[PDB]
Amino acid sequence: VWDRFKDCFRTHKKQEVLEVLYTLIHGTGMEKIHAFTQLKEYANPSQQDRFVMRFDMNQTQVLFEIDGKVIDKCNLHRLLNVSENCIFKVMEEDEEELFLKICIKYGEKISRYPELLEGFANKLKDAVNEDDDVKDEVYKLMRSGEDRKMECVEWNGTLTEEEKNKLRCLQMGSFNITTQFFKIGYWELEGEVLFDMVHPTLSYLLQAYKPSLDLIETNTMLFSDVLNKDYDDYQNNKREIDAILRRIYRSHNNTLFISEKSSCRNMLI
Repeated sequence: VWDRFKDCFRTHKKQEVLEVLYTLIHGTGMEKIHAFTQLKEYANPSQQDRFVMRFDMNQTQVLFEIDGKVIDKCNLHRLLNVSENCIFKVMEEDEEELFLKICIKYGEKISRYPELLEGFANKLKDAVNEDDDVKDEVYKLMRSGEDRKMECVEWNGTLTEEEKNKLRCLQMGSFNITTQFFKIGYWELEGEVLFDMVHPTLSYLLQAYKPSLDLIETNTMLFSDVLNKDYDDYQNNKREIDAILRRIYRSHNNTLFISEKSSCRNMLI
């Protein structure tokens, strides 16, 4: 045998070095996210490519990896401060990326301005929410060919009450035209306009994320039974809703950024 046993039983040097060099850089769910990207930035390519952050195939877990090897992991449930049995609608890879990008920003802000632990955990969300680089990425994805800084467009009343009810799922069962389109993305391929709703998970992350490890979960998780509901219903009747929407897009110079007498809450973020 000889050096099979030499070769095999050998401990894995490269592993525990990289694997807990990491713990050094420690001396938190979002904190890691940030750290890890921060770390990844100090490298320069041929090297940067060997750092990856990616959901497990099951979207239950965010994994960190140097070279091939998982270095550290994170449960989404816990990352969003929500319970074990909570269901998450799947994300397309672009949605996954934004998601990840937003967590970094939460990271920065946590580790950069610890003094937002002052009254309002909201003023952390509001920080993230207010940040133009997020705003950009959200628009880039969800309304790819819209200038978020455009002047609003003013309403042109086309709506019946059967209609208004079909659009209630867009805003938690309410109707209100200054605000009815704020979770709605749209793209223009080949002179068609296609619509879809901001992925609940992201909506949650932009709107109701609360850092607390005290116990707000089941409560902060009923909110994922407002967002997944809105989302699902929309989906469940997508063809009809989009017809209406399509009508409205075209009549207001190709937006849903609809203002009504100085009120305009129809932005994405």
